[PDB]
Amino acid sequence: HMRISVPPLNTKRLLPTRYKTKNAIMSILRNGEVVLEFLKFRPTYNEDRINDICRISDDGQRIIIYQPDPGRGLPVREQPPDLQIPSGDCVYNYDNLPSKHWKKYIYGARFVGLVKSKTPKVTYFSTLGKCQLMETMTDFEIRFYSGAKLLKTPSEGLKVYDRNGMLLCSESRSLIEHGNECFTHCVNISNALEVAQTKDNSCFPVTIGRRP
Amino acid sequence: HMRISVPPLNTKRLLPTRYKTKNAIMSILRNGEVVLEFLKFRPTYNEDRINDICRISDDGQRIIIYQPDPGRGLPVREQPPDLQIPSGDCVYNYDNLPSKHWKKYIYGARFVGLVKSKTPKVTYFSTLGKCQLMETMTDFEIRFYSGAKLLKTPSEGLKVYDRNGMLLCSESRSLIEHGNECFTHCVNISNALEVAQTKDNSCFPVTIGRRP
Repeated sequence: HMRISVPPLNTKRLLPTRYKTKNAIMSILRNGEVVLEFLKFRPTYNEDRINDICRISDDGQRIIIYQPDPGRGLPVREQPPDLQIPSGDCVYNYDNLPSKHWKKYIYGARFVGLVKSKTPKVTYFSTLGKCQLMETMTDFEIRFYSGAKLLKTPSEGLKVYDRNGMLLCSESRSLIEHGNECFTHCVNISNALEVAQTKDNSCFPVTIGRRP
Repeated sequence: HMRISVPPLNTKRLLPTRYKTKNAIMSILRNGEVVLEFLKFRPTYNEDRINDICRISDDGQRIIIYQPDPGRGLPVREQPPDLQIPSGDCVYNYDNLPSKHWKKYIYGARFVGLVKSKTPKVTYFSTLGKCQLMETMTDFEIRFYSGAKLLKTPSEGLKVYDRNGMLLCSESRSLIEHGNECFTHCVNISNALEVAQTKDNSCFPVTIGRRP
């Protein structure tokens, strides 16, 4: 009757990264794996200590959740620890992950979504600039030849800047019109290319045409 | 009952060029126009002289065929003459071009086809190299990371070269297999992208993915 807030995450055309924050270290590895190292400063060591580790496969299906050196934690090295044969207590999959853990998997999904938002899926060179539709399919930016730039998120909204940055008309609603016209073309093509996609071959990321 | 050998030519994503030969000067202009300047050396001027001009629109539909300065001809300048208001004797379109002219239009079509063959439509970065499917849709070349290269035309056939160039097996039929696998992917995508294509927006040329 009750399911988890977010659908299973995925690394598709996502590059290896490592984002550091004040509560966890989130990492995407070459195998496409997601590794979250949650943090708690314990005075016993007088520094930040990994408190829990959450690991998710490259398709959000397989999950490992544990809390190493229970009560002492770990030294933050540059990269997360390597995968050791998991207990099986701490092994779950998406369709069974107990509610008490959902929040962490959610952290991972939010992270992957963020990297999804900063990752180009489609690049269109229009007659006015460089369209770039991200892997989130809801983020979009245009880099006009003139120097104007347009941004679009499903959250912060719209922020068209001219050569100096203005919001406000005449110049704007020309730009905006192009923006959406460009946006339709990029989503339309992502959807068009989903057809030619196989398991062994990839269609994205993709760059289309050039400037004059 | 009888039609012309070739279907109407077209400049799609074709760049401005000028190919020189021993009988004509073929040119593709920015407007997408095709201009053939046929040649005859007349001793009267003791040099090559344009004998006839053939001009074809960017969709092989509209044709202009004439023979300037009848009996004397023209000095070969760097570019063809500009379009003057045509007589209308020398104005035709595809569906009426009289047989006596077909051969020239054919020259133009062959030229445009040649440039079509040297023009990239799709670029795939596979796991083994750089696939490149030309605008002819029958020409294809792979540039493997190793240094092997594969070629394919509908005419001269097949010529797979290794790091030194060999034909002949073991290494070959690995390569060839990839070649066709790559080839299927590129044609499949051109056809997939034909759907997202509009009049105001373009889908080609296109480059897909990167190397590791």
